[PDB]
Formats: sequence, C-alpha cells, structure tokens
Amino acid sequence: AELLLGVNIDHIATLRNARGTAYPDPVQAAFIAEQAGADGITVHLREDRRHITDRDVRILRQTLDTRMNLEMAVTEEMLAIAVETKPHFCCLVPEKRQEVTTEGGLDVAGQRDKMRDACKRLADAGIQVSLFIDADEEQIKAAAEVGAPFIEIHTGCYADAKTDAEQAQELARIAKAATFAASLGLKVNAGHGLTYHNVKAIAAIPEMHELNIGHAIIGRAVMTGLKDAVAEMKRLMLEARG
Amino acid sequence: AELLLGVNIDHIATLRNARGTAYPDPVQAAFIAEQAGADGITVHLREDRRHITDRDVRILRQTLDTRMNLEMAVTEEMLAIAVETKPHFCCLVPEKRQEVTTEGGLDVAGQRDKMRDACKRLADAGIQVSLFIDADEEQIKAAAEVGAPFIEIHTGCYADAKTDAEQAQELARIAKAATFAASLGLKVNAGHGLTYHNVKAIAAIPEMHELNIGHAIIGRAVMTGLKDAVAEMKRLMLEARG
Amino acid sequence: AELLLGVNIDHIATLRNARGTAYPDPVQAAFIAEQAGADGITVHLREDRRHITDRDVRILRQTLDTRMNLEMAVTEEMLAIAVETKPHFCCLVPEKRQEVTTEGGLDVAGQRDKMRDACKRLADAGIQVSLFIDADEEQIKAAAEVGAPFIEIHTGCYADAKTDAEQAQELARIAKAATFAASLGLKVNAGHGLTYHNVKAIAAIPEMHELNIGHAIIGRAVMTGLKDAVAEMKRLMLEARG
Amino acid sequence: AELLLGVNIDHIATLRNARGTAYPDPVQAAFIAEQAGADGITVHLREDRRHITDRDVRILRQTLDTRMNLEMAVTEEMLAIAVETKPHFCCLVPEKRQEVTTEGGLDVAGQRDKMRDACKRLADAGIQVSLFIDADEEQIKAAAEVGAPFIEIHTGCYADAKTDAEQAQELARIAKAATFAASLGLKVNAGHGLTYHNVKAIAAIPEMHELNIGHAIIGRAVMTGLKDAVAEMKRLMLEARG
Amino acid sequence: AELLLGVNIDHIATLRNARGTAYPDPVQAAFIAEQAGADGITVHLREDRRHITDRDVRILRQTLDTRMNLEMAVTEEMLAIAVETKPHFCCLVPEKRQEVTTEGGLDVAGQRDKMRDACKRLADAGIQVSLFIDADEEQIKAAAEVGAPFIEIHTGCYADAKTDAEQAQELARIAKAATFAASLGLKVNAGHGLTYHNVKAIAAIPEMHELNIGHAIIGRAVMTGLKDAVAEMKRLMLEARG
Amino acid sequence: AELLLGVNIDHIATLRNARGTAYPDPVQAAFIAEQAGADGITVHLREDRRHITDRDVRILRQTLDTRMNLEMAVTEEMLAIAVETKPHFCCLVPEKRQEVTTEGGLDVAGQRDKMRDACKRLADAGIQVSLFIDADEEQIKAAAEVGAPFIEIHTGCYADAKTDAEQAQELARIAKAATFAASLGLKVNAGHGLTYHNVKAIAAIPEMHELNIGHAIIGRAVMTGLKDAVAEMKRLMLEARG
Amino acid sequence: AELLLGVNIDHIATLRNARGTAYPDPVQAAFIAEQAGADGITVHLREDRRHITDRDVRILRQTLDTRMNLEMAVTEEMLAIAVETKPHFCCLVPEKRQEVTTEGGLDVAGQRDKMRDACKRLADAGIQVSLFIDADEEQIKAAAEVGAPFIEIHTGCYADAKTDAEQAQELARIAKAATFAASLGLKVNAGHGLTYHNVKAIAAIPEMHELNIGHAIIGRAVMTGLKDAVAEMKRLMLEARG
Amino acid sequence: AELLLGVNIDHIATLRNARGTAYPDPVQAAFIAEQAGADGITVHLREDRRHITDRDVRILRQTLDTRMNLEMAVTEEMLAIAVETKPHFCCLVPEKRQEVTTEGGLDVAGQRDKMRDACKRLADAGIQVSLFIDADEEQIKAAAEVGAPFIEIHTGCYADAKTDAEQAQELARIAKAATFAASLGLKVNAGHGLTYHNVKAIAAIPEMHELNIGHAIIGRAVMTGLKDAVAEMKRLMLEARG
Ligand SMILES: CC(=O)[C@@H](O)[C@H](O)COP(=O)(O)O
Ligand SMILES: CC(=O)[C@@H](O)[C@H](O)COP(=O)(O)O
Ligand SMILES: CC(=O)[C@@H](O)[C@H](O)COP(=O)(O)O
Ligand SMILES: CC(=O)[C@@H](O)[C@H](O)COP(=O)(O)O
Ligand SMILES: CC(=O)[C@@H](O)[C@H](O)COP(=O)(O)O
Ligand SMILES: CC(=O)[C@@H](O)[C@H](O)COP(=O)(O)O
Repeated sequence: AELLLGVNIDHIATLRNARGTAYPDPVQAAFIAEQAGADGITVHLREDRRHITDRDVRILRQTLDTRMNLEMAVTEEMLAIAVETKPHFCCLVPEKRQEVTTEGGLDVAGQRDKMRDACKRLADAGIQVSLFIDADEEQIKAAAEVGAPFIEIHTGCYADAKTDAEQAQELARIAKAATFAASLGLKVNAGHGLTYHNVKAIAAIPEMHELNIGHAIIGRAVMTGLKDAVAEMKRLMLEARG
Repeated sequence: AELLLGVNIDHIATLRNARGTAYPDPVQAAFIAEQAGADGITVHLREDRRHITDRDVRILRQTLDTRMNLEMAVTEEMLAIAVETKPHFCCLVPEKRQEVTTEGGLDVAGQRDKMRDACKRLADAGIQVSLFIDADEEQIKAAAEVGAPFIEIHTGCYADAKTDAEQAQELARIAKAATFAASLGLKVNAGHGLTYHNVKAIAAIPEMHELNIGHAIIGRAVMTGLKDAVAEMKRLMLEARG
Repeated sequence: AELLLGVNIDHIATLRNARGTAYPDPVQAAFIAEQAGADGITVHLREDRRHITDRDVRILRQTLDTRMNLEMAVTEEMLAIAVETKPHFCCLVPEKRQEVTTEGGLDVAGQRDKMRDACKRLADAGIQVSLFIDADEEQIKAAAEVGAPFIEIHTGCYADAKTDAEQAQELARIAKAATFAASLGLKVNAGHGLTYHNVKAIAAIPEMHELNIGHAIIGRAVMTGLKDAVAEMKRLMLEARG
Repeated sequence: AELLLGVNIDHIATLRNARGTAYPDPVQAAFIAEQAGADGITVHLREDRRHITDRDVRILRQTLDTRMNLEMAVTEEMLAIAVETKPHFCCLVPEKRQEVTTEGGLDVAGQRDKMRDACKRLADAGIQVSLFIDADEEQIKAAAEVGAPFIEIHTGCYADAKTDAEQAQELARIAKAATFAASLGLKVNAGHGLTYHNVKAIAAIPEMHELNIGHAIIGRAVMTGLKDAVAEMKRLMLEARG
Repeated sequence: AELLLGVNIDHIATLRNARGTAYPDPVQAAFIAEQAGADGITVHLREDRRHITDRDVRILRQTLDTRMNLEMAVTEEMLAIAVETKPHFCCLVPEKRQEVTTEGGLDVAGQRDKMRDACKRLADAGIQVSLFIDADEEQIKAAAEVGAPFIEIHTGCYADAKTDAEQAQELARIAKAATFAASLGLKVNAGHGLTYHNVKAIAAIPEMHELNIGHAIIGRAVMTGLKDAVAEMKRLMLEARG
Repeated sequence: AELLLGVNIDHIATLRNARGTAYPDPVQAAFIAEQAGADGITVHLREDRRHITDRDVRILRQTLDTRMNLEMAVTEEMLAIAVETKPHFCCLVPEKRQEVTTEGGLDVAGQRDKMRDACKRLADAGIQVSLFIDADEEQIKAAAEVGAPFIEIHTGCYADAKTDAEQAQELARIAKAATFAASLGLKVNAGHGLTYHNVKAIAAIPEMHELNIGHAIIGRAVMTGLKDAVAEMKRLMLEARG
Repeated sequence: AELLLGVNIDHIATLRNARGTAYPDPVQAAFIAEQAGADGITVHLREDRRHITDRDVRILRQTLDTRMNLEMAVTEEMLAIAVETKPHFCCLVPEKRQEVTTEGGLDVAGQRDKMRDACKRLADAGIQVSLFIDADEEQIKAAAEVGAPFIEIHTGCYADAKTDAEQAQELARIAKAATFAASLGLKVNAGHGLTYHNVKAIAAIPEMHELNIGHAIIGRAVMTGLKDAVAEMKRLMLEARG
Repeated sequence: AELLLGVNIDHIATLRNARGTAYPDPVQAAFIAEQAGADGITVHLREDRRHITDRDVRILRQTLDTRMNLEMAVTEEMLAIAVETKPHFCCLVPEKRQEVTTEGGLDVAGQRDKMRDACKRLADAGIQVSLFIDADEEQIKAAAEVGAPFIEIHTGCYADAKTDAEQAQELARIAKAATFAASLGLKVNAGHGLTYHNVKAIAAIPEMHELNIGHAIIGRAVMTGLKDAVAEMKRLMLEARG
C-alpha cells in the first residue's frame, strides 16, 4: 500500500510563541512542507494555545493545498471549532495543561459514550475522525465500536525505548496491534516520537496508512531548512515501504 | 574596528526542551553559525534553565571555535558558574522582574554596589563584562562607574515600534545613547528584537561594536537553514556599515 | 540614502487565475520575497479582480511580515476596502478595467477635489498615500498639493525607450522630476517596466526611496525560482547605489 | 511499460502575454524542461493566441531537442499549420476559454467524419495523432474508428473531485477506460489537471504511456524554478510506475 | 564609468559542430548568460561558419533579451547580413590577409577605404560599429579617421604573457592605447584571451566600456556550469572597476 | 548484472584545443566525473591528436582513480603507446572513415590477422581489449575468434534513427547482437551517440556491461556543469537497468 | 535485511592533530554525518591517541544522536574507558604486532582467554562487541566461542584487488566467510578500505549488517563537503540492496 | 592595493598519506582552489615528504592553471629541485633545529652567506624568492641585503595570541614590520595560522601583497567542500582590503 506523510508544524509555532513576534509563521512552513513531500499538514490546537493558535488554524484552512489534520482534545470547545473549520481530518487526543506533550493514548474504553457523540458530530460536518490510542487490543476494539474510521497508534514508547530489546518489543506490539485494527476495518496511522533513525521500522508495517511526524522534522529543519528536512523524511519512508 | 555578529542560540534549545529530546543540539548550531558569519556565540543560562542548560554551557565551552558570550542574571550562583566557565564575554541581564526597569533594561543605577561586585568578580576571572541597559543617560553613567567595559543597548523598543515615526524616534534615542556611552569610555553593543528588516539602521550606528541577535535568525533558520540565516544577517550588517 | 525594494506579486495570481486552481498562491510568494530582499510587498486589487483577489488582500494583510503596499484605482469601492484593510501604504493609480497594465500617469491636477478627499480619508486611517504619476512638475505639485506624502514616478516610458537617445532623455526626465518632487518634501519611489537590465540607472537616482518591481521578477522566477529572482534584483539595486 | 512526461509550457506564455514583453520566453523553458525530466514539450496554439503564439511554435520547432506535441483545435487553419510545422505528435482538443464541443473532452463519436479526415491528413504528414477525450466507452470506440493511434484521457474530473470517495470513483473510471482503450489497439495518455498530489494514482495506471502536465509544474516553478519543478514531477511519476 | 560584460558563445557552437548534432544549443547558452551577468551576447559569424551558423544568428536575433554584437569579416556578404539582422553592435574582425602579423588586429590603416564604407553603411543602418584592432597608434588613429565609434583592443598578447614583466609591458601598452583612443573621441572595448585570473587589470582601465569574453567562460562552464561561470566573471569585473 | 558508466572526456579537450590554452583541462574533468557516477574514464588518442593529446594520456594514467579505457586505431605507434601506458582497457576503433579499416565499426572480419596480433600484443601487456564494431553477425564472431575479451556495439545508427520505426529496428538489431555476443562468451559494451533521451532503451538490454558516453554528457555540462551531467546520466542508466 | 552505514570520523582528527588547532572538530563531523545517512558514528581511540583523543570520546558520547561504536585495542586501559563511556558498540582491533595476523585482522584464535575476558567484561557493561577479523574459517570460530555477538570482516584485501579476477576472488572469499559467520549465529559487519567504487559488491552481501567506512568518505569530503560525501556512500549501499 | 590569496594544499596530502591511498589527490584540490579564489597554489616539499611528495610537485607543475609557490628548506637537494621545477615562486623556510629561530621563522641574519647564494641561484633560474621570517627588524634588514625580493611574515604568534591585548600587540608588530620591510623595498606576504576569524586584521595591512593560508581552509573544506572554503576566505580578504 501507499505510505503518506503528515507534517505536524506545531513546533514552528512553539518557536514563534517564545516571543510575541509573528515569525516564524506556520503558514509559510505549510507551503514548504506541502511542496517537499508532505501529503497533509497536521496542527494540534491546544486549549492553552501553547503553540498553534486559532489564528493559525483559521488561515491554514484557507491556504493549505493539501488536507488539514486537526489534532485536538475531546472537549465542547474543540468540537465546536472543528465543526466550523471543517478540516479533512480530525485526530482526537488526550490533553492536559501541564503536560510536555501528548502522553499515553486516548481512553476510548472507559469513555465510550463521550467518543461516540464526538465521532458522530464531526462526521456530520464531513470530517474523517482518527483516534489516537496506544497499541492496546482493548482500545482498538473500542475505536471501531464508537464509529471512528481511523486510529493513530502512539509510537512514543517505541521511540523512547532505552535498549534494543525493549524497542523490538514495542515494535512487535505496534505491528500486531496494527494488524488487528485492520481486521476490524480500521484504517491505521502512527505518530509521535518518530525520528530520522527509527522511522523505517514503523514505515515497514504494511497496515500503516500515514505517519504524522512533527518534532523531529522541525528539529532537523532549524539546521538544514524545512524543505530538505521534509524531503529527507519522505524519502526514508518510501524506501522502507518499497 | 568594524561590526561583529554574535549569534544567540537559546531558541535552538527552546525547540529541543519543548519535547523530551536531545535534538536539535545547540552544540551543532554553534558550529554552523561560527562558520556562516558569526564572530561569537551567545547563550543565556536562565535560573529556570528554560532553554540553555548547564550541560549546554559546559560542552559549548569546549567546542566553540570563537568567543563565548554568557548571558546571565546577577546572582551568586551565576557569578560562580561564570568564573568556573571563564567565558570570553559575559552579559548581565534581569530575570523575571528581578531587577529590571520599565523598558526592560538592567537597573544598574539603583544597584551600583551589587553591580560593582559582579563586574569585579568577573573581570578578575578574565571575563569582559557587558551590562544590558536601556538607552538612558543615567543608566549609562552608572555602567561606566561600576567598571563595566561594555554595555548592550536594549533595542526591543525600537524593534517593537508600531509606526515609522515611533521607529525613527527610538532609533535616534539609541544613536544618542551610543555616542554618550562612547564619550564615557564604554564600548557599545546592541541586539534583542533585531530582524532582517530593521537591523541595518542599527548596524549603521558608528559606535556599535557587536550585535547579538538570536530569535530572528533561528526564526529564519527553520525555513532556510541556519547557514543561510546567519550568512544573510551578517551580509546585511556589513552592507550597512560599509 | 537607503534604497528599498517593493515586490509586486500580482503576476503570481495571474498564473493562478489562469485556472480555477488555488496555486500558485500569492501568500507563498510573499514569504519567499520578504525573506529574499523584499522590503515590502505590493499587490494591485483591480476592479475586475483579474489577478489579485479580495481573499488575497485579506490574507496577505495578516501574513505579510513587512509593510503592505495596496495599489488601487480611486473609487468609493477601493477607498472603503483600503480603509478596513489598513495597509501601511496605498498607491493610487489610473485603471481602465480592460487595460493590459497601468497606462501610467494618474491625473492628479485634473482631479484635484477627488484626490484631495481620497488622500485625507486614507491618511485618517493611518495609511501613507502614494500617487502614481508621470515625471511632470505640474502633476507632482498637484500631488503634494492634495496631501499625498509619497509619489511613484512612472518608469514605463524609460523602460520602453526604443533608442539610446530616447532612453537617456527619459532617464534625465525621471531624475530631474525626482529632484523636483524632493524639494517639495515628497518621498519618491519609481516603478513599472524595470528589469534586470535597466534598473541600475533608476537605482542610481539619489532621491529614489523605494522601487516597486513585479513582472520582470516573476518572469525571472519561473526560470530560477522566486528567491534568487528577488535576491538578484535587490543586489543590482544596491550595487547601483554603492 | 515506460512512463513518459510531456511538459506543457503554455502558461509560461501566459505570464509573458500579461505584458507586451518577450520574457519569460517559452523557448528558454523548453530547454530547461527537456533537461530536467521532460520527454517531450507540449504547446497549445489557441485560435485567439491567448498564450502560445505563432512565433513560439516556429522557433520551438527549430530549438526543441525532444519531440513537440502540438495541441490544437480541428480547424482548417490549425491542420494547415500542423502540416507546415510537422510536429512529432498532435493532440486534437475542443476550443479553449470555455470550449465549443460539448464537455471538456472532444466529441469524436459525434463528429466521426470531421475527425476521421483530420486524423488522415495529419497521419499523411508523418504526424502521430492523439484525441483528447473523456473516460467514456463510446468516445473511445470512436477514437479507434477514426484511426487515431493515440488518445489522451481527460483527468480534469479526477483532479477536481471534492471528496475522497468522488476522487476514487473518477480514478476507477479512468483505469477501466484506459484498459478498454488498449484492447482496441490504442495507446493511452492523460494529464490535464494533474498535480504533485494526484499524479501518482494516474501514473500507476499500467496502460498510461505519457502524462502531459503543464499548469501545476509552472505554478510550482514560479516558486522553485522550472528545473526542480519538472524533476520533481518526473520522479513522482517513475516512483508510481516501477 | 560602469563596465559591461559581453559574453561570446561561439565555443558553445564549436562543441556542437564537433558532432554536428543539435546540442549544445547557443540559443540556450544566451538565456543563461543574459540572466547571470551578461549585458550582451557576442557571436562571430565566420564566412566558413566553423562554429556559429546562419541559423544561430537568425534565431538568436529573435530570442535575445539583451543586445547582439555580431562579429564578422568586412565582406559584402557579411555587410548585407548585418544590415538585415540589424544587431545593436557589430565588431569587424580579420579573416584573411586583413590581419597584422601576430596580435592580428584588423588592418584598418592599410584598408582605410574599405573600413570607411563599412562603418558608413552599417551606421546608416543604426548599427554601432567596433573595429577589433591591436593596441597600435596608427591603427587607432585610422579607426577614428574612418569614422568608427568603437574600437576593441586585442588583449591576446597580454593574456598569453608568460612572465610578470612581459604581462606588465603588455598591460602598459593597452593602458596607453585606451587613453590615447579616448582622446580621439573613441569608445574602447577589450576582450579575447581574458581569463578569471587576468581580467581585473583590464577591467581596472578607466576607458574600458565593455569586455567581450568567451573562451575562458565556456571552459569554466564545462566544469561548474554556465550560470556560475558568467556570474563569477561579472563579479570579478565589477570588483576591479570598483 | 550491473551496468557501468564510462565517461569519454574527449570533448573537454576539443574545447581546450579550440584555443591554445591549457583549460579546460581533461585532468580536472576526470576527477569530477569519477566522483559523480563514472566507473571509468575514456579518451581516444587520435593519430592527428585532434583533442586528447599524449600529455593528456600520460597525466591521466597517473591521476585517474578509476580504470582508464584508451580508444585508439590499430597501428604500431598506438600499440606501442598502449603497451607502455598500460591502461586497464583498450578499445580499437577505425580512424578517418575513408579507408579499408572502416565501414561503420571496426572491420575485424576483413583484418583477422591484424586484429589477432593486436589482441595478443595488448593482452600480453595485461590489457583488456574491446573491439568497436557494428551489430553485425560476421564482425561479432570475428571479434571472439580474434580473442578480444569485450566488444563495443556501434549505437550510432540507433542514435541517428530519423523515425520511431527506424529506431525500433536498430534497437532490435542491437538487442539481438548483444545476446549473440554473450553466447560467444563475449562481454558487450556500447556507446557513441547516446543521449539523455535514448540511453534507457540501451541500458535496458541485459547483456550490456558498460556504456561509454562522451559528447552528450559534455554538451549537457556546458549548461549544468559536469558533476550534474554525469550524475544525471548514471541515474537514468540505473533506472532502466536495476 | 536492512543495511546500515557506520561513519568513522578518525581522519577528521587526523587533519586537526596535524596542528595544535581545535578544528576540524570531530564533534561537528558527527552531527553532519548523522544527518546525511550515518546510522552510527565510529571513532578509534588509539593507545597513542594519534587522531581521536580522550576528550573527543568524552564529548562525542554526550553529543551523538545515534549510537557510538568505539574501536580500541584489547587492554586494561581501554576496557576501563569503554566501561566508563558505555558506547552502544565496541569493536576490538589490533594495534600491536603480537595482536595482529599476517592479513591484518585481530588474532582472536591466538588469544582466546584474553578475548573471552574482554567480551564478557564489555557485555556486562551493556556493550555489544564486535571483533575485527580476517575472512578466516578459524578466527570466525574463535569469535563465536569467545562470546562476541558481532564480527567485522577485514575487507582490506578486497579493496586492494585490481583485476576483475582478483576482485572476484577476494569478494567470493568475503562472501563465503559472511555466510559461514551467520551459520554460527554471528552478526557480520565490514568496512576498512571500502570506496565509492567497490562498496556495492560488499553491500550486496546478504549477511552484511553494517558497513563501517571512514577514510574514503573523509577523502571525498575535502572535495565535496561531508554531507554529500556521506549521502553518496549511503545511496550507493542502499542501491546495492535492491 | 590588490590582495592575493595563495592556497596551501599540503593537508590534502596529509589526509591522503594517512592511508597511503591515491585520494584525496592534491591535483584535484588545486583545480578547485584556482577556480574558487586562489591566485596561486602553495605546496611545501618537506625533506621527509610528510605530505606533499615529489610526484605531487611533478604533476602539479604540469596541471596548475595559475602559478606555483614551492615552500622548502635551503638544501642542495631542494635548490636543485627548485631549479628543475621552475616554480613561479619559492618560499624558503626552516626545517632543522639549527635553522629555526625562537619565534619560528627562518634565520637569515645568522646564515647570510647561505641565503645570499640560495637567492642568487633561484633568481638565475627565473624564480621569485620569498623569505619566511618573524616580525623582526634584524631579520628584515638581512632579507633586503641578501637580495630576496619577497618576505613572508610569520603570523603564527599573532594567531596563537592568548588574550585580546596580546593579539593586538602581535598585530602591531607585524603591521610595523610590514611597513618597515616596504621601506626597504621588500614586497611583503604573510600567512600561517590565519583563520576565518583572524585574517581580516592581517589582510587590512596595506603592505600585504599575498596571504598564503592552508590548514584553516582545508579544515573548513572537510565540512563544506573546498570550493566554498576557498571562496569564503577570498571574500573575507577582499572585504578587509576594500
Ligand atoms: C502526533 C501527536 O498526536 C502528538 O503525539 C505529538 O506529540 C504532538 O506534539 P505537540 O502537541 O508538541 O505538537
Ligand atoms: C533576540 C534574542 O534571540 C535574544 O537575544 C534574547 O536575549 C533572547 O533571550 P531569551 O533566550 O531569554 O528569550
Ligand atoms: C508598478 C505599478 O504600480 C504598476 O504600474 C504596474 O504596471 C502594475 O502592473 P500589474 O497591475 O500588471 O501588476
Ligand atoms: C494542465 C496544463 O497545463 C495544460 O495541459 C492544459 O492543456 C492547458 O491548456 P491551456 O494552456 O489552453 O489552459
Ligand atoms: C575570447 C573568445 O572567446 C572570443 O572572443 C574570440 O573572438 C573567439 O573567436 P573565435 O570564436 O573565432 O575563436
Ligand atoms: C560519443 C562520444 O563522445 C565518443 O564516445 C566518441 O568516441 C567520440 O570520438 P571522438 O572524440 O574521436 O569524436
């Protein structure tokens, strides 16, 4: 199957927000990424508007040349913005104000009715919803039951592995989890913590549809520039698939 | 005695600390900068270690090919770190309403004793001290008395000007402060808020010795790569001087 | 004695509008140009919206990192648009709604009343007005007489000169006129028809403040890319001022 | 099974024709494209000469290093010019602006006689003919009847698809049509609204011989330069093929 | 005064004529050069057409964006062609026993009547005529006598000098010759043999108006490409004149 | 198995010899080529020393990092030079094309005695011999009979094919000759007239071991530079084969 | 199976140590290489510290983004350093006569007890050990029984093979060895002497896990820059595995 | 006022000799440097042939496009080599303990007889000799009397300066020594230990004719490639001078 790359540009905004300036502008990064290998642009509108802001999402929706993937918390505030913005994709993730980044996966089991109503509301607006969960068989079953067509498997543990043996374990865990998801008719994506040195093993998973990568790309971009950083990532991914 | 460029790489660490990673590494950025037009490297070690860390300071002191400029608040902890680190340059600045003036500069005038002790503490360790203050006569005089060899004029107001008239007014303030400081035997630097579109007017000021710019350069770097970002700024500065 | 470059991106929209597509997007070009030597971005909102659209002006006002220069004809429609848009600059030009390009030369002396009202309404919105006129003393006096702080001398005749004698005469005319406008306290810009082979002669004119160039740059850009096209133009202008 | 790229440079003339200038010159673009991945150069000489002119065709025939594909309307004037110019390939299409012949594609089945005589007059001049038509069973059978060896499927509907579902439906219609066309002994091409984001699915169609793409490449070119724009499209195409 | 660069593309043709193929095409070389520092293109149409052919001149006259400098022998055939092609510049060169031993500049003094008619016939066509002659008193005096507006000093002996003393002596000659020609109301050009390592001394000569360099540029181009080759030469020239 | 690229740098010398200078130096071109895709370097030392000279062969044998392929005519002088030079390969070719040694490729069948001695003489010196011949049954068998290790099929007729039908025939005639030569235990190479647009069909023939290309690459280089030219050609070859 | 590239930066230090300078700094080379294709960085800390020094190791352990591979002799000093440094990998090499075989690999079979102790000590510290040995069916057995999970085949003889016959003979030797090593459960690496012209045949060996290359890459870097040098080598390797 | 750059490529050989390979080849480096800003190439033939070898000098004398500057000690072996090689320039340097001074320069004053001879012998061979001495008045006087036309001041001390005051002091010495040398009729050069960060102060010295730099450039080259390394240094030099 084909492998797509979704560039998350949140960290361009984390750099802008460090100061009250307008640069660097996520709108510019979007254009560069979309013309360098990005098949879609992902932004996570946090309730504390830590990096990406409402302004960014509003403009991006009008300038993006590819489909927008809006990552957000499952709250009334975000559900409302999502419906009005009508992005092509919507990835629901867990969120906390004092968190460094998206922690574990989203709890779909012990929160079924909440996720059921969310998927339906977004679906009515014409948005394809993806659920960001761990490589957990129980979480996978829920996602498929709440009505979500997509699920994004958290790869943070995989990328955080200390030893080669622990990494192999997380990798096998993800792969299996991805295989089962597919049997349930779920389309599977992955993301979080993927770098230039560990993306290939993940891109190798046949079931994987799109990888959403942000931090590693932006981290690389400050050195070589966004174009080469994105092109580099896409190439590695295609080499792993083919 | 032309115009030098000091590149502040704090925002490299800003991007890194955003996540729990080691990249991008300020150590790599320094090499790039030093070979693209930087005549020195600036790093601000904050009390909260927001971006630059002790590790960063410790390693950079061993890898820098050019002179190091340590930006820090006037505290015993920091003075101690500076004496141990022995950076070529040290710039004293206020940290979170710790001893700051309305405009944002260090209050040297109302803290002569504390500054006298710090400048001597650092001068005796072979460090050349600069005081970050507003383009103010009173502050300039106090910097001269305290013993500081350098002063770095706060150009944030000029950089934040909302109209051409306000910008022109701030420019004139700086130009006058630069000349007054020089008549007092001080060498004058500037920076903070400088961008690719307002840097020339400051670089044209005859008294300016070195400009320490960070945010705008890192801002451009995420798009164009650090090498072109640094080379660009340096060319603008030399065009304005020559 | 600094010489600025205003980049007119109208022809980016020309290529876009040739189809119902959204690419190439002027928003992208603006970032590229602004970081490659553009000191400002110019867009001409034609009544027929042949290239630049209302959407363009609206998004650009929000994404430009440099000042916006809004070129438009003198009509209630455009005056209202400019007032709510609050661009930094506004250049008033003659428009036929069917012309190939600005026929060059706004009749200010022949429309005193209308122009006087236009200049005041725009200035009341904090917009610095520039009148696009011919290198004619009467039209220029009329420009400063109606309030306009800026003027942009039409360089099309100079660019279209068919013989050396005709070209040198038109160059002398523009220069003579520039000096004249300056003695009136006016700020003088120039544009239309400037290319990589005739710009130097205009850049050399001491009184010139900003040159607005569009077509020649975009024409170069399709071959070499917008960044090098803009950088090339800016370098030639500065060399001429040297 | 080889997949070829035909670069249509009409829009280069579009940018030129915005003024009475000679630049940008289609002649230059041709060389750049042929050396960056173009296997042929395509030009559409419109009755109104909207972009490509008689001068362009005449000079290109003498400067092209590859093969020229002359896209034209089935008129006496064009057929005459085609025989005069003697391009390697000829692609017959409905009028421009907003067409004359029902739909986006050419009505071969409806003007069986006109085309039949057009294909023979051209084939006798040593020119290989292609008929631009919609993905339609009847239209194809008609193309085989009139004797045209080539056909080019209108990918416009596929490119304009507003939803994924709609796009996949159009893609399947194209694939089925292409397979059916080859069964009639016809060689099949395509490419009308093809872009960097939708080209792969088309290039992946086994029967496709050459994709003729113009607008997207030119729109990308104004940003990155023609060379990279053409090389980028060619790379994506071969990736989808092999 | 400013210094102009005239790029001779003859050796592009020599490369092509070696295989009698179509590439490399001088027409392509012209675009690249004109967009990288060339203020004009020079082509020598030999009667035997060793390199540049009739076809070359014919197309070039239609594609050049700058100005053509037709170098040719003083023959009725050549005169009739220059009058028809109507190049902006024309440089008369020797092809038979019209030379002056080594450092074979055109023999004007010995062919006063022939040159006189040539200059008058071409001038009536509005073609600026230049006489390629060696740095000789009498040859320079005859040039102004026959009415030639321009003269081009043969710097071949200077370029081939083996020792510093030899080169210095030749450089002095040229300098005296240029100054002497300027007094006679003559405009002076140079070229032939100039390289990246000896052009500055020539460009530093105040009287020099345009340098027409060819072979060194193309020889450089084969390694680094035309664009850079032309830009490098142009930069060296402007640095010298500075 | 794999396909190799041999770059003939003869035309670098053509451009140099055009004048009496030492640039462009084939020695430089060789390094560039060997580092951009060339797996060997080829030079044809003509008896008339038209381009490549004795100096060139002498220094190249000392500077080449890859195997040297010496193309020469069958004569005592050349045989003596080859034996002394000890290139890794030696390609025998007809010279002057107006003798009883040429008919297209080398006439081995008609000079069986001369070739037998040549192959033995060169093989004894540890040189791998290649006979440049047409895709002719008689010549191919004769090459193997004479003991030559390699043969190089003359791809000229294929490169000169006027029509698509003609080129198809020639391609088939080559493909057939290749398989036939491989069955006789001979290694088959090819070259001459191959360009960036017709090289793939040849590189696709499984039997081909190494393609030796000269003119096309140098013709591209004058525009794009040698590195690019060679890398481009190698990538195309590997795409067609691997 | 995946093929990894280990870049040995020792010769960067070779250049530095040639002078008492601090540049070129291995630390900078490591960042470059890790982002241009390196899956790991290799440094040989010699007892004499001829190039890489103790500080290089200490700093690199803290700046490397990938995995460190520490080449060292089997001594108490180095074992203590390795344990303290905790590199991901450790490759044992001969540095004295008594430790080397005639071919150049480490004499493992001759020092069973010593290597057994070494491997256990490093293994307990969490370090994966590799033994640099000859393609010998005795040293290989010794490597297994000693506990080393990895071995690195000395490809020095293969790198020196000049004739096709010698290359084939040495290659076959490495291949059989690799296959034998694998049958014993050993992981097999290679390198040493490998170049841009001989790396493919080795990379094509199925069992090869990682190639550690150094001098050839650095030698290319001085010409092209490290980034391109590393990328080129990585691309050639991956191509061999396709 | 003209400032030249002599690139010393010894360290290219240093890297090569470390493995005994043929690469990187000094001959290639020379072409790169001469085309990137080098006005000459310097090679130090060490008696022990530590880096540059006899073959290097032999080939270089034949491939250099510019002028050779052979650095060597004063010995019958080297004198003979110099006269046989015919380098444009010869720089006499110390290599034995009894030849070096306290600072590191050549002891001309102490060996006036040995130098007087060496200078005449070389001068008769047509070689311009330079004496590498410290910034010492006594050593300078001996240089003029001995007959040497050039002298190269040892900038080593200036480069190894430990403090700002210490460095400014060394700079004054050299600047005073350069002026003094000039009053004696001695042409003056310098270069040793010069880097991208300390060359300007030296280049600014009016008397300087040519700077011979090596290690700093090759150390930069390994990171960025020789072309940019040479180009960068040349630009910095011209910037300091004009
Ligand atoms: C891809 C995703 O859903 C996230 O896990 C990721 O960590 C986002 O991080 P930021 O919120 O810092 O962009
Ligand atoms: C302008 C810039 O980048 C800095 O110079 C400035 O001092 C930043 O300080 P912080 O890194 O504490 O925001
Ligand atoms: C510079 C200016 O104001 C214009 O005159 C120019 O001709 C604009 O042309 P477009 O309206 O085609 O951009
Ligand atoms: C997609 C493209 O660029 C063209 O192929 C298309 O035929 C354009 O036609 P016009 O140039 O008539 O718009
Ligand atoms: C130096 C150069 O390239 C030429 O200017 C010169 O006139 C060449 O003449 P030919 O092309 O007749 O050798
Ligand atoms: C195609 C090419 O460049 C050559 O291979 C060919 O052998 C050239 O021969 P000459 O250099 O004798 O024309």
